[PDB]
Amino acid sequence: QEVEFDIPPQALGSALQEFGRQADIQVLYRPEEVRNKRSSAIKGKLEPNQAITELLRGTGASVDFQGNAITISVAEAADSSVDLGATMITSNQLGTITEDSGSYTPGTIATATRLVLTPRETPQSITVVTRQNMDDFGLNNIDDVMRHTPGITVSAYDTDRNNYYARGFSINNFQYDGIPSTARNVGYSAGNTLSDMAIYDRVEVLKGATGLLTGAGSLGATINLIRKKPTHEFKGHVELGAGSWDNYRSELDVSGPLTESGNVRGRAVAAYQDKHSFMDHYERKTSVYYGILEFDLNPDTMLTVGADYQDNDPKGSGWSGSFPLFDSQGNRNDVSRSFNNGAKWSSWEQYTRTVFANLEHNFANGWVGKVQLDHKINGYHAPLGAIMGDWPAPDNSAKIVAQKYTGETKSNSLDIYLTGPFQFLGREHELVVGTSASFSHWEGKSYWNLRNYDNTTDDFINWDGDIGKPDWGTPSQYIDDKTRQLGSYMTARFNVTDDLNLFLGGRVVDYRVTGLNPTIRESGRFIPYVGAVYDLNDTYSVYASYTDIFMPQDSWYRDSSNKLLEPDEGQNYEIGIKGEYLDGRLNTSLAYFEIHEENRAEEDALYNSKPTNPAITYAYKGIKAKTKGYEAEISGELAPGWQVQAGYTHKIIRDDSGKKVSTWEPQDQLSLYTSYKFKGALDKLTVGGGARWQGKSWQMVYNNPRSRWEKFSQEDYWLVDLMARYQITDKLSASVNVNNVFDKTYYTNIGFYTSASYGDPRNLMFSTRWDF
Ligand SMILES: CCCCCCCCOCCOCCOCCOCCOCCO
Ligand SMILES: CCCCCCCCOCCOCCOCCOCCOCCO
Repeated sequence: QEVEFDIPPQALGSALQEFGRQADIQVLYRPEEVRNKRSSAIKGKLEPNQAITELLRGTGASVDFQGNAITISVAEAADSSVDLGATMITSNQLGTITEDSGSYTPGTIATATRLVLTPRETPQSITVVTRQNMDDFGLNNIDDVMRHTPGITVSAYDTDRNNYYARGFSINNFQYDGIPSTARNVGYSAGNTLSDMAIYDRVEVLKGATGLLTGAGSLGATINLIRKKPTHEFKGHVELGAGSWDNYRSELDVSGPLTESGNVRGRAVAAYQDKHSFMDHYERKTSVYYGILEFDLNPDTMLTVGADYQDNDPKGSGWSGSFPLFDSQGNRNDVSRSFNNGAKWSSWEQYTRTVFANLEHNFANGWVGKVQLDHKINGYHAPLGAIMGDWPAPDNSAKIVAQKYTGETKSNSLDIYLTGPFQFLGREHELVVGTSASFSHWEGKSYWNLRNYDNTTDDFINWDGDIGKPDWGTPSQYIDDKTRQLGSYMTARFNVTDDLNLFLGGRVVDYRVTGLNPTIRESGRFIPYVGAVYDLNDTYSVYASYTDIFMPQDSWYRDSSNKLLEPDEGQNYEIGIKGEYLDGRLNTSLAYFEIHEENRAEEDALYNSKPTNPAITYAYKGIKAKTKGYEAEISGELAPGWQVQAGYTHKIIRDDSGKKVSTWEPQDQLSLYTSYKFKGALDKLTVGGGARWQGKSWQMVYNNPRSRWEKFSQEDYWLVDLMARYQITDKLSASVNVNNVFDKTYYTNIGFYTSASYGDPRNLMFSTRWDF
């Protein structure tokens, strides 16, 4: 609806940028088409379709309305063939906002090269979970989004950390509004597995090898979380939710201009959740606050500052899985799904807070530049106590391990980039040149020297977490890790012919880790980027890419001779076809991909079987591995009210000897979610469901009381979801979510420290949302 506008007659470029701004809309236009053109003047309360048409009066330009984006074009009488991937300047650097798009498919995205492109133009597997997806299925946190993400397998470490795989690999790359965090290990990484969705517009996942913007990082995927932004019109909501096992969620989200002119603007959100669980004596309080302010210094420079906060506060935390696989004499334990090996008082609370500033400037060039400053904190307070070992013993006793770790990581980021169009051989291309620096400092205390503790409980079968807390004694250890990343990067997208676009670039990287371990240094590392996209129809394009990444190894991954291994490196090879239907409203993709890892840390059994250097008691050995596989996906509008997101992925990852690895990631998986909105007398009703299936998965785990290895399998299984919403009122709606409808009982962890974990049993959630 109607928006306050005031854009005077200027260069068509500026006008278009000032429009997207004033209108909360992404505006895409071709540099060589708006050169030397004038916007006509607009002033007052206007409907955005009426406002853009006025603005373009005189320009000979056409508008394509596409949801939260408009593309502008300048039809010629000549027009002699069609450039679908023509170089196009964008007004929102991060992409198309997904909020209010009614869609499960995204618009534009800069996840791959910091160039704003569409899924179809991106020569890499890119899946997005959109704001409407999160809304409809109740995905209230990053674990929820991941479970619903095509390609992704979420498995458990314990009640407060999950693991995400793509393509053979745990994901350990996270970004916020396009800024990587340090996630070397779980000290730096507190809370990453727990981000509440209340403050995000979408989560965008780039799959393969993502060196080019992540820098040093894991193989497999990057998870990029995009924050909600302030708006030009006043709008907010309150949401209230109630579910299986005294799960109560509430949520406030307010957005608007804070001055008559609306040249300062703001958005605020808060959300609180207190929940018990199907797991006995586990409970979790979670708190999030987010505030962001936008100042327009003038028509082409905007200062933004903002801050976020999240506290994740549990009781009944476990260290590793929900119960021990084998008992004292080495039979397998049968236990209720409610069983929780955590102690009542045990807690792995994880907290995160960010303060950030950015500055963005439109050069007349058609170029835009942007500096991003960040102060981030990932903190933790972890007195963990939990039943551990081959228990029960024949008399039903068992033994608790208890250890305390507290600590904090402070991170500072500088990121600066320049992006813009340019002409080479009578045709238009774009460039990004950026440089980055991060310093992060992990500090901590460990307590493992317990003073006068009795770690035995006399009743395994009826365990309850009702065991005393120990005297933790004095600290055992103080941590001091310093990581310093420096990056410089460049990607050109050449529009070679009307059907061929060529990506050429890379990143140079300097990585230093300092402190209590010996110094880890990589200098002048080059991370190539080669990509092409070739158009075949108005509908389909093929693409190929070659992408890369490395991660200097952790300090403990040393060899025979006590030298650290060379960095864990991989290259992703990918060939593919993507399809685009209904003016971008529906996307499809089919891809073939191959990952070549070199220097993967491997144990080194012959040495470890009787070490010879007391300096490395547990040596590694750097080896090779290959992931081969393919993936299919679709997302968007099937028919007017009808939305899907579905994927199919196949993988086998082997190491050079031939043996299967990440065998707990299934070799085959499939996701489909969908909702439908009736038209007619039922137009206030939205219906929906979904299903996730995966094949066989296994672990090899060591039965230590019987001195043999065992194979633990999880037979293929489906999970089904259902969902419905009714818009009772222009302002008020009611929803219900049923998850795991057939109550399928399954495992999300087998073998992590010789333990296992169930997945959620059937669970409901009721909600009301109220929009002011
Ligand atoms: C260096 C640290 C800086 C921290 C910055 C934190 C920013 C927190 O501020 C929150 C601002 O939110 C603005 C919320 O928008 C509300 C707009 O509605 C106002 C009422 O409506 C007026 C008439 O329409
Ligand atoms: C072991 C768990 C088995 C439970 C299975 C139950 C499945 C039944 O689900 C159907 C629920 O329908 C109940 C209808 O309730 C209406 C929801 O309205 C929302 C409240 O409105 C808020 C008003 O402001």
